[PDB]
Amino acid sequence: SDPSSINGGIVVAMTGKDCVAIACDLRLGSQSLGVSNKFEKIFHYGHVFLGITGLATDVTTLNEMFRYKTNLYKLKEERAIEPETFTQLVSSSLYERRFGPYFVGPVVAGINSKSGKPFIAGFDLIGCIDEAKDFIVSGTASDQLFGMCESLYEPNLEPEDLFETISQALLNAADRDALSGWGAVVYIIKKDEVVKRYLKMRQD
Amino acid sequence: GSRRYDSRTTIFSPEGRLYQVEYALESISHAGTAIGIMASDGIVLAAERKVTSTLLEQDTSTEKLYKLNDKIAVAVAGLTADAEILINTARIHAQNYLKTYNEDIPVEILVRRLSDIKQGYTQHGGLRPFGVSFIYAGYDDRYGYQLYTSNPSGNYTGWKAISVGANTSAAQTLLQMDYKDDMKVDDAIELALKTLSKTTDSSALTYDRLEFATIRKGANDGEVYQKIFKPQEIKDILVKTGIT
Amino acid sequence: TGYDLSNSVFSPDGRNFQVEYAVKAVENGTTSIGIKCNDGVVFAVEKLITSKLLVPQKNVKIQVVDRHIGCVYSGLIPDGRHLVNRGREEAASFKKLYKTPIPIPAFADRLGQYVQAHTLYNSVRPFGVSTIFGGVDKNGAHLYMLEPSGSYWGYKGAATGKGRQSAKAELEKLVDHHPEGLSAREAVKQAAKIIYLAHEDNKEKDFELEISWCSLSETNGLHKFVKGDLLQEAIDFAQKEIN
Amino acid sequence: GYDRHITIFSPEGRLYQVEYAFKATNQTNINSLAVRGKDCTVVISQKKVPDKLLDPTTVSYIFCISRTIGMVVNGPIPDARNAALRAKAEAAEFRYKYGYDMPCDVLAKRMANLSQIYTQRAYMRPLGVILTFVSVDEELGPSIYKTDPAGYYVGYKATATGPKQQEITTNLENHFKKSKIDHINEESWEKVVEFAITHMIDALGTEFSKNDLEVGVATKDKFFTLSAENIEERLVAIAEQ
Amino acid sequence: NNYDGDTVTFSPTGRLFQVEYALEAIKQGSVTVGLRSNTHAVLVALKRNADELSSYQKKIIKCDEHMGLSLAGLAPDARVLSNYLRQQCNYSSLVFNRKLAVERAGHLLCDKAQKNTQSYGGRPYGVGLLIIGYDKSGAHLLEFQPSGNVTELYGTAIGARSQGAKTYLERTLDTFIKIDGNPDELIKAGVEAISQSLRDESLTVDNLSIAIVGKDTPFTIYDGEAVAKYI
Amino acid sequence: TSIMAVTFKDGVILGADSRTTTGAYIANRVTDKLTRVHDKIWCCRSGSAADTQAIADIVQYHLELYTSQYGTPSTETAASVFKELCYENKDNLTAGIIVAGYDDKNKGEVYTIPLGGSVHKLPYAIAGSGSTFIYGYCDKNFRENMSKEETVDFIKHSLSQAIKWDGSSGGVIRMVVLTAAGVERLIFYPDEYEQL
Amino acid sequence: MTDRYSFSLTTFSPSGKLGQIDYALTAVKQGVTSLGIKATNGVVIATEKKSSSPLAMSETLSKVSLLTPDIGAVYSGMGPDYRVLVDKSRKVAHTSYKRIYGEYPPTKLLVSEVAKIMQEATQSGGVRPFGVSLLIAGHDEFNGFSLYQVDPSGSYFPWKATAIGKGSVAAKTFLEKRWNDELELEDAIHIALLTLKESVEGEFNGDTIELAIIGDENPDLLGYTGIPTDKGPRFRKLTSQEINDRLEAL
Amino acid sequence: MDIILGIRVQDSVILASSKAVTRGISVLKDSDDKTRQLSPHTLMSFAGEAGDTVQFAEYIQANIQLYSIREDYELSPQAVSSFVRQELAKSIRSRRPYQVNVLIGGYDKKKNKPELYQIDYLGTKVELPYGAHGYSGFYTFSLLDHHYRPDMTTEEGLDLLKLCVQELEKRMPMDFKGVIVKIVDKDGIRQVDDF
Amino acid sequence: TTIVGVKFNNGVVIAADTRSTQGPIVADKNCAKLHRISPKIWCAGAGTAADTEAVTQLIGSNIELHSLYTSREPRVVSALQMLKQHLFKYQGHIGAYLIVAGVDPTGSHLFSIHANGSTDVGYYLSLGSGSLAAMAVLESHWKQDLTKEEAIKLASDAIQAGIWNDLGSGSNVDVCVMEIGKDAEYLRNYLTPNVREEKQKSYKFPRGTTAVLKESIVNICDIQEE
Ligand SMILES: [Cl-]
Ligand SMILES: [Cl-]
Ligand SMILES: [Mg+2]
Ligand SMILES: [Mg+2]
Ligand SMILES: [Mg+2]
Ligand SMILES: [Mg+2]
Ligand SMILES: [Mg+2]
Repeated sequence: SDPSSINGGIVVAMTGKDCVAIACDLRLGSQSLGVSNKFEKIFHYGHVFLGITGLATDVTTLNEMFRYKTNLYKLKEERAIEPETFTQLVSSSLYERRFGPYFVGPVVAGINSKSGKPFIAGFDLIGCIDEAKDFIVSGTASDQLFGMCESLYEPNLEPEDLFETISQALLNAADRDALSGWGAVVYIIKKDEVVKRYLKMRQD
Repeated sequence: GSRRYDSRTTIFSPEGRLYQVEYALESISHAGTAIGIMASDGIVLAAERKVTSTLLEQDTSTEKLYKLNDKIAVAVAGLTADAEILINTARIHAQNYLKTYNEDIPVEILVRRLSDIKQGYTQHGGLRPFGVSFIYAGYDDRYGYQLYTSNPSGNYTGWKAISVGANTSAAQTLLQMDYKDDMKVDDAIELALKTLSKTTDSSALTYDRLEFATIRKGANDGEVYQKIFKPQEIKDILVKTGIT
Repeated sequence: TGYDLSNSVFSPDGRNFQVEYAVKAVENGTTSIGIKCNDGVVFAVEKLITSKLLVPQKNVKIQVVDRHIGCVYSGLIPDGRHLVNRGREEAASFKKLYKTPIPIPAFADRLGQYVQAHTLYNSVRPFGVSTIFGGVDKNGAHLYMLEPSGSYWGYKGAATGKGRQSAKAELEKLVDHHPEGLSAREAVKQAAKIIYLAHEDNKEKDFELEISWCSLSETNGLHKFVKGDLLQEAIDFAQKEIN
Repeated sequence: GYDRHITIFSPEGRLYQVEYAFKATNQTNINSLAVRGKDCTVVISQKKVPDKLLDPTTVSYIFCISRTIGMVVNGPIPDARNAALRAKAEAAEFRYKYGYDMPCDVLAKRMANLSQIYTQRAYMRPLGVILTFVSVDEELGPSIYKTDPAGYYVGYKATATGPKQQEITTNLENHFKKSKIDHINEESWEKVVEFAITHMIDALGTEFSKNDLEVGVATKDKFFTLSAENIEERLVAIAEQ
Repeated sequence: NNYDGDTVTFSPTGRLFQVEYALEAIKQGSVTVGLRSNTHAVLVALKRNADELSSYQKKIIKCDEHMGLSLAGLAPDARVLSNYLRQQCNYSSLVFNRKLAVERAGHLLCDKAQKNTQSYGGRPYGVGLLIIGYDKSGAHLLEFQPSGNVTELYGTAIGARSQGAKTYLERTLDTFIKIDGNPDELIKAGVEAISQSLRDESLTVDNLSIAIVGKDTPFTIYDGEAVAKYI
Repeated sequence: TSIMAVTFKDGVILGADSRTTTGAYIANRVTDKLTRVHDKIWCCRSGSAADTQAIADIVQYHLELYTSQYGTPSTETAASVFKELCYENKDNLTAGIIVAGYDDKNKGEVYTIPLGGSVHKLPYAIAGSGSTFIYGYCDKNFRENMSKEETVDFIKHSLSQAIKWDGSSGGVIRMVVLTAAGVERLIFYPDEYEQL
Repeated sequence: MTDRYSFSLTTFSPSGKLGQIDYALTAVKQGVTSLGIKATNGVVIATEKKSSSPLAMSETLSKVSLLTPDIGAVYSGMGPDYRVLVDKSRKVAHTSYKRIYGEYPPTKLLVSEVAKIMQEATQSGGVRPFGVSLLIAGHDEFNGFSLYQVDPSGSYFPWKATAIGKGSVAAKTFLEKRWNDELELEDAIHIALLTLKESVEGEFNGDTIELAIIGDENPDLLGYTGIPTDKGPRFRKLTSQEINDRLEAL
Repeated sequence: MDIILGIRVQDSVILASSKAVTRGISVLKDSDDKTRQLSPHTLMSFAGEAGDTVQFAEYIQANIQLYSIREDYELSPQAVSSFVRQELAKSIRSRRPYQVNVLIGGYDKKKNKPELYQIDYLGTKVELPYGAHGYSGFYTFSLLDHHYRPDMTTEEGLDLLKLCVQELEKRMPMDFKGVIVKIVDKDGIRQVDDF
Repeated sequence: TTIVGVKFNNGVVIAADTRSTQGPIVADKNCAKLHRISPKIWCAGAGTAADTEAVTQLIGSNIELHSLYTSREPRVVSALQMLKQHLFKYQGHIGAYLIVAGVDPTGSHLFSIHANGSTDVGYYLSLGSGSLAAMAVLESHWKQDLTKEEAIKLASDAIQAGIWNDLGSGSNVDVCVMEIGKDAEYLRNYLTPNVREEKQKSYKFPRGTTAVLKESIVNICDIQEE
């Protein structure tokens, strides 16, 4: 009945030293029934990464919408959109549906190509921006993720240390949520290389 | 009332011609020449900017060659402002198609859409037509490399090599003389620049009076790359082909 | 040239010829007048008897707006009726929102703006009428005259139509000979005389006199038609003066 | 030659309908003048009542737009009242939306923008009027802003409009060349009105009775017009020195 | 001349030529006569055929139980205007339980015709109407012109050669106004009136159309052998 | 809310408490409920604060535009504009407004516009939650053609009792006096009116 | 009523000319000279304040207008047409950009929006083209400093330096001789003042010349402190005194 | 309607759909074909609210046929499924949404691959080796999870499908009157007339 | 949320806490609740956080255009009038409760506005879940003719009362001071009385702790030449 917990799923993002990380589970369900273990919730438009939790039809719709908009942006601006600019675009786009909203919990992650500064941001379903220095969480196990991140996180982690921290944050949070899991992906993002890692986890 | 001042932009002549379309084509015949040449391994777009100045900021300037998406580009001949209206509409259509089908728009479908918009202005609304002719250079996985042209009437046709703008009669004869089916992009680059060099109304063809682009599968492996040439790159290809 | 073929076009003079041509239709119409008296206004109009078959006293020309305003006009009669219909809508909406009946100066501008609006576009024709109107409000009596251009002013006396020059001269005498003012009953008598005198420009056919009035003392500030004995008394007074 | 009938460009880049609207401006054969004091802005205009049947109290080309803003018009009265009604509506709406009184210069700009639209849109004709707006603005002080059929507007130290505007303008120019200040250095508005009338008499070469003039005065928080008897008191003071 | 291209243009003398041309269509139309007493009102209309195989174009239209008109000019325009009258008569009865006064019906027709004379794109109506009726103030006769001018009369005629009938009614005025409580004699006067407008042709059984409304008489139209009595 | 308007010999006086509550919390203890819609036409507001402010702002706009065209509006005209807004939008409004004004021709006038959007011209009017407790007192103590000082005392005593019994009323007693002489604001503090 | 002019008033003639656009350009030619010069660390735009009367206060007539904190505009041609374009340009910078991306548009895209508005007055029903040419100078993070010209047709071109209006032909020749890619902002201002003097007949001082620059961020003109990333507008209009100071070093 | 199943094997997609149409108290029909051919190599089965199912399916069919004629080209299964998803995603925020769940079985002639897409009435799309709608997955997925192989033949797919239908017939309370089974491969669409 | 506004001698000060919550969970520990409408008109928002941000930015945008149109610095009464008419039109559905403060050519101003569109004038105001705790402090220590230093002290003390006593409020105090004839000074994290203590343990993992199935490079670059 609650649109934000029909399909399930989680996204978490973290900042490190000259790097950011964004991660998600792979489950799509119809309440108790597991439907897909390959439903990735992280997308990218150039060097800007967007994770989206919530109602799966809206997750897909918004990805297509932001691909649409960032493509036109690039043609007109003659450059790739930056994380700070894209964050405002997500906020604007969500708030335009103020009284008929997309039931989603978006998360932006990326590095500004000019300043080199790591950036992350979170949103509620209606466009309010949470621009945290440390970490952003979203989904049906957001409480669990807040608990994991608050204890596991420390600032200025190197890319390969950040990977372990965010992976363990996701995995253990997902294992305490019925509607999250069935696989996981972690993106480690540096200024001009991005590595994608699929994690091994319990399949119940 | 208002009828008195109505030019009636959408009427036939006694001979069955559309006055405004014919006069818009006359306008386009004074625009800088644009040429498209299709090869087996890519497409070339070459175009002449109109009598420029030394104070014009060329490296940030665009009047001839425009990107519609990653796979399709256009060369413009006519009113630049009119062209940009249509270009933005075409860019949106491409993205609408991509959102709907999750596949890049086939070149002809885009061309037909823009051409239908042009057609509408000749049949209803009582507005003047767009004084623009396009050369469309594009690639899709159905027909591969494709060249099209459209004009103010909304009529479009496919080509191996084609010119629009000024001196198209002379340009088309020169292209018809030297074009061959097994031609390659590097050969087509030379033909395009040689044709412009002979048909130009200027004293000599230099880098600052040109816009140049290539669509190649010279993109690493199974994909297509668009290359809008920089002023220095146009200067180099002019030396390479032995025009300057 | 060609500046006179379309409404709202300025000629090289700065003139709107279509409005000036509308005035010609007004000048072609029958004579109508208005007299401002001590506590009200009197309206009178010449009605040409084209034939014996016209039913006497039936084709009423003067029109009431709300309950306190009278309107009379010369020129194209249908255009005048259209203007009065608009006036009645304006007066109704004013009273609906503000409760009080529309003041005469307020009403004057409503008609003025509407007539002026028909000189702004080539998709409409100017009004072929000059309208004399007025009545009593909280500030007293008011008499106005409104032209095809939308121009209007307040008047002591007003006249329009074919015999306007004759009428104006008669009105000017009354203004000079009565600086203290004219009574409502005197104004009715004088209005009858002036229409009879102005009928010399329309002497071919005979006519029917029609008079109305609004007066604070005589009609309680309401618009009423002059009927029966009072009308006959005015006709007699008028006939006596022309002989 | 339909480029002379509607507001489109002639081959010379001119708009003839706008030019002819400027000519309609002088159809009333009335001259107006506006000057600024220390605490006030005064506007005077000739009053001509050529018909004895007219009620002279209703013959006016000065309008009270808002409590603070006054407007004098040079041109035919139908177009004048059209502009007056609109200006009143705009000033009232402004106060409702933005919570403060519409400034004189802002109203002038707004009416100028509306006029500009008539010069670009074919279905609308220009109004054959020149609008002089006056007030004592709460930020800018005494203010004179004038609008014309071209959609042009600008602030003035002083201004004049009508058939004989040039004579009045040169007269005013010569005075401000002497004084070297942007206003009439006077405390009371009564004396600023006396200055305005005196310099119109000098420029036009004509004498005025109380019924030959029309006067508007703007002070802090109100604009008002003078009665014939208020003007008479002004004329008496002028004659007595 | 240069000022007759549309209804939105005054001539230099202040004339509206499109309205005058619409008036001309009435003059080409077949003659119809209207006249009344104090108890009854009568319409008499000469119907026009296309040829000997054709029917005779109907001229009289009923608007209500107490009101109706006759036409001269463009017949489709009469249908539009009579339909409008039917609606207005009907609105009055349904909303106010009140039969629409004949004078008020004239005012409504005037205003409807006027809007077509002051606006661009439209055209004036090309028909003249004679409206008869019996209401709370007795019998009435109206003459409608597409200029908007509506006039209350004792008697009148419109159409081709209507001047002959109009002069006759002007002579007979004092006689026919007194024909009270005698419908047949009032119709006779109308048939004699319309006879002053005939040339070459005479009133036959499918040529003549008569209508009557009165004190205790609903608006009824007589055609065919019902008018043989008056031939 | 306790509000009232009372006509007297020289014109009319409006009175009001200053308490605005959200449930049992006093969100504003120094509210100004006496509202100017024209120079000498004011109103007292009760009901939804959002609604009565919105209405009053629209009326002030209407009377400002009226004044520019037709000169000073009557108090009856102002009441009519209030009524038009309240009656036509009765389904979406919770507003009880008392309109008071001074003309030179009509002198002091009071109109009350209750929830439904009806209008009632009265010698004096009381409204708001606190008014219930002073119907008896006001009826017994009101006289026509009182002096300024008597009318101030009548309103002060009346609103004192309304404040005493109604929890939704309190703070200071504000008053606005409307006469030919002009507009005068008065304020009375708890230590004054509580000992009455 | 209703706007019954739903047809184009600008149409192609047999020779292929769009008459109304040509005539609009003729109106621009009659207009007072304005110019723009781009330096390495800024852009300057300048024009003459041709006062219609000495009683007029020409400081109340702004020929050089701020569009965004980092973009300014000047014109030649019809003043009223310019004024309404400035209003539309300021609004479109918000509605079609700032309310979407939370930042002001880059110069080229704002120019594009203004150009679109001018193009539409060339094709839409019942309107004439705008009788102005605009020079728009601006700065943005990724494109740096830029200068654009926009014509009545809606066509726009980027310039290193240029002039429009009355004496543009002579002024452009003057600019060609003086411009190089190593100019500092003060050098460009100096050249601007030299170029503008040739087309000015009468008085030549800070009160008769309007001049603005796009240069360094002005934290003193921001109006608030506390946000490190907000450093103030790059657009700055030079004062009458600032112009006169540079006219002594002329 | 009720049970719709899909399984993508080596070289084909197999769709099984129940035959029963029940209007409350009575089973009105026992031979209903809950499927529409969208193009020569694309089949769509459907289940949901009465009326809306067929209305939606035929609307999609009409649109894909129109595209095929205009371009003289058959859209890929992926492209068709994206078009269908957008229609349903549009529909879910309409005045009255289509209450229709679909399976799209297609053979991509360009890639020479079978493809199965599952889309519910919200516009939730997933590409799967095997899928279902309603309660069908609750009974059958444990069997499919166990036996499924990506290199299965069409015959092995039909045998695994039979085991799924048998388990449905055993444990489901409703009598769905068997299933119609259709195969989509490189040669097009055909119906297995004995099942 | 706790937000306050306090008038003083030559201007006005507004303050706010920095905690934003979904239900009982703290979403952001250092939230910025002081929003800029124009350079010298600032406001603080309570209620629906997206609405307080959106309505601020919309009116702020229109205020900027109005300022350019009129060649005048924006007024607080203009912001107030535009805000209330927008909020009233939406009948409380836009859940923005704001304290609006600023300086302009008219002087210094302090208003509150509720989501239904009702407005208030005052020398001291508080809004949000911690408004009762804040108003208790304001009612105990406010006086007429406060200095700048006294008003900043009072405002931040009122926010502290909310921080410590209201569960909906916490973390830091943000302040913005708007003085007549001066630049508005935004004091982000003016007080920081809630820094987390050092943890007992480091939870940095040994590298290779997490099990990985696959690795791959993600192409973020555009299609390459040659
Ligand atoms: Cl505007
Ligand atoms: Cl009550
Ligand atoms: Mg789990
Ligand atoms: Mg499980
Ligand atoms: Mg025009
Ligand atoms: Mg109490
Ligand atoms: Mg409400």
